[PDB]
Amino acid sequence: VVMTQSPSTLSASVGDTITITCRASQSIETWLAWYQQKPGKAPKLLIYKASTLKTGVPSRFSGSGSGTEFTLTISGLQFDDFATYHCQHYAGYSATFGQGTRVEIKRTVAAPSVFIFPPSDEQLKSGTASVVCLLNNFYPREAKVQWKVDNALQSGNSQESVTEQDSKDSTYSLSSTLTLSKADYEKHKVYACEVTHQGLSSPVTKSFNRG
Amino acid sequence: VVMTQSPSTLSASVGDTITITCRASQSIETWLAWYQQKPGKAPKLLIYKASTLKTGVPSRFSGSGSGTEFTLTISGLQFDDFATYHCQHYAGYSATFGQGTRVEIKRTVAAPSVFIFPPSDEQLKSGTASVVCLLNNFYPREAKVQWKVDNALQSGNSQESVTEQDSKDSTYSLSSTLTLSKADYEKHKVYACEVTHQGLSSPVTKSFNRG
Amino acid sequence: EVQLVESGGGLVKAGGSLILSCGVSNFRISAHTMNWVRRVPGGGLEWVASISTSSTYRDYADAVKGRFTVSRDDLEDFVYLQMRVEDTAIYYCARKGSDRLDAWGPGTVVTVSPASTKGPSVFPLAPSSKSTSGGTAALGCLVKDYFPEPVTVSWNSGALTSGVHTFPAVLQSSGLYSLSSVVTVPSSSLGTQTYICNVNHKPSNTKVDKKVEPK
Amino acid sequence: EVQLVESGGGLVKAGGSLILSCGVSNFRISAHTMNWVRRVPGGGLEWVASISTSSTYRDYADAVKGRFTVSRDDLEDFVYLQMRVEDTAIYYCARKGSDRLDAWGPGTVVTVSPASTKGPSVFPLAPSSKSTSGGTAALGCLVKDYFPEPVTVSWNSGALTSGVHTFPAVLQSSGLYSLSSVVTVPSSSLGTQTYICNVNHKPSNTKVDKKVEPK
Repeated sequence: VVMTQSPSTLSASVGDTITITCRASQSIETWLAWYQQKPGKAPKLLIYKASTLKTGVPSRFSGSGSGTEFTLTISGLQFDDFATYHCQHYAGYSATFGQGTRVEIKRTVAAPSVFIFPPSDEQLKSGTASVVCLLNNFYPREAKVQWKVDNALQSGNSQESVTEQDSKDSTYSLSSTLTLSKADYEKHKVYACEVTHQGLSSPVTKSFNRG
Repeated sequence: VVMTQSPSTLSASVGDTITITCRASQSIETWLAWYQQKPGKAPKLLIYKASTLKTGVPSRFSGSGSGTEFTLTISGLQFDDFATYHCQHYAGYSATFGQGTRVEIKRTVAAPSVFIFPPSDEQLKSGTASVVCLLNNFYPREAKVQWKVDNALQSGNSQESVTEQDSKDSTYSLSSTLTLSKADYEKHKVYACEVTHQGLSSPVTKSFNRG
Repeated sequence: EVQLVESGGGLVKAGGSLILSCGVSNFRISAHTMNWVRRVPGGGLEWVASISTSSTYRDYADAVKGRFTVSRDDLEDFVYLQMRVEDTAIYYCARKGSDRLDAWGPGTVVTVSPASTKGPSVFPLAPSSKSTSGGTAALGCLVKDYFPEPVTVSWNSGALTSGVHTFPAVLQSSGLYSLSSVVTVPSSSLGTQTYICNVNHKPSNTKVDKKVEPK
Repeated sequence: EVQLVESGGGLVKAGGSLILSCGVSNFRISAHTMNWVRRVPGGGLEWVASISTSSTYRDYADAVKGRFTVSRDDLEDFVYLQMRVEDTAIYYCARKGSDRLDAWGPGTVVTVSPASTKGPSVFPLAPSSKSTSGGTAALGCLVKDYFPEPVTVSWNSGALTSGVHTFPAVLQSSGLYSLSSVVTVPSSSLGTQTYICNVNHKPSNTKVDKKVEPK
């Protein structure tokens, strides 16, 4: 039994009426449940048995369908609602989820303003160097960061961190930390940071000659 | 219910007849059990109910007593037997042990031959310096190691490692590792290592002027 | 031959929880009362707990009564314990009884490092020295190697909120935390104003302000 | 209000085991079938397991069938799971059912760093180069930051066993291992014996010889 949700990222505004489709690989009658999750919280059960509303959840939501085709409907989007939505086929003893549907505040394709910082020397002093790379106020969320030290492509020594839609511009901001010791850092001269994104017509690079 | 063993360190030779006393703070009838443990192995049940021998354990052992006084007896010590011995009051639902009795191969008071190594520069190169301190071939086991960098008394940045009675001289050897970064190490000139022991009439120090 | 085996041990921090489990071989624990025991660095041994047949009982030692919890699985045959500097020990799952009415596991290492809390280090991500034109520059405060969460980052103490993006903390392969806190302001106000990041760490009671001025 | 809560999470290494436990509030799990669920970095959710009422059943997902094991305590109300890079997730203990015949915990973080093995670093604990007279000197090979045990230490490959003391490995507050391997030989053979320490690390297939010598 395979559930698949569409779309992967649904964009809409405040007050909108939107909908998500979930589809089972086989006939699942009306055994399907819906879940709101906000990042880091527990997910929250909204809808069960294809169309029975869980008590405690506002009227502006509604589900439907049967067989292999289902459909959830938020009617009138609120800020309280910008989150991710999970479909569930819950059986007697096992279950299976879709890949989820993230609902964001739609805005215009704005590319990442790419900056690069080097490691200071109150930290280059202690035995480490932390090479940072910031993607300021971009949309949509998909963005690719690929480190380049003396022009070799790095892999797995960089860690990321994406903000949520800034409360003002609905843009995202990303942060990609390249950790090295103070001894694999002072081995190579150039430190290149290369950003690919929907608003750039090409990959944006930002580097520094050590010292 | 408090169990207390005596002595804490029983010294004896090969073929000896020795004995350990365990004492309950209150009358425990004959509900008491004895345990051999070898370092890192599972401990092993020898004797139960003050004097009933566990099947699988050789004749040369025997227990006794009742009330609050008990006594175990190995008769004819073998090399297979140099280890640690636990007394247990096992109840219906709870239990209590003594603090154990370690049985070593007795020899003469030989003090620790104290050496000190500095950190090399194939490692002083990478961002760390490991300052070592060895107590070569000493007895008995009790020995005190207290680091002194530019003469301040260190505490909790030193890790130790004690060998078992070397198969030849029944002496112990100790190893006490002082881990610092390559940035708190090159801050201080002198690195003092100070050993207190039963065969030294006073505390033995071994240091190095950095570089 | 009769066997037991322990799994779930490693490095815990102070106050910590970590869970231990006991699998056995060739026997059925159902009719047993099982017991966990720890050996302390003193070499001395320590019954931590005991759970009865049918789980009619669970008895704890006093230095652990309330942070700890044993449970038994009479069907797949597993026993468990839920969870201080002094808790540092090798933990042995044990079965009481006799050949008539004694059997031990190899033990697993459990250590608890002393610090419940570690303040964070504040370093200045200096603006880009290429700067000019009357353009955008970006600066910041890289808040590294704290635990536990949280780390609130506020700028100049409540007055520069615009264009600020306090990034999500990341768990290093070290286990300590790490958050980047950035702000877009004019490449033209890099010199007059000054930028002060107030990283307040409530768990370790640590407050480190850190000036963000150029290289 | 109905509650559940997870405990036992942190940093695991590849192949690893770690155990999770589920405490609840205000309800009785006995008549429930409970389920653990993990969320992947893809944001997508993943049922890991389910244990039925009376434990009549334990159903696992396929990518975890055999490394994992769930158990329930219908008396003190606790559920548990025994235990790959891909296992990295936030794990949620869950209760299936309804108000007629739905309730979740906050989750705990579980990550599995990719390396099962890490070779050891071999550095020379030098005697001295000023040496001479006719006394004892001591040298060695400090074998640092490996895992897992073991680390067999040899000297010259099988021929200098006399006066050799390979110290027990110690678990750094980092979790990587560390053993000192020393040998007493003449202060007079420091110049001609050369001293070669063969540190063979069988888990990571690492063999590093290292020359021990006076700086």
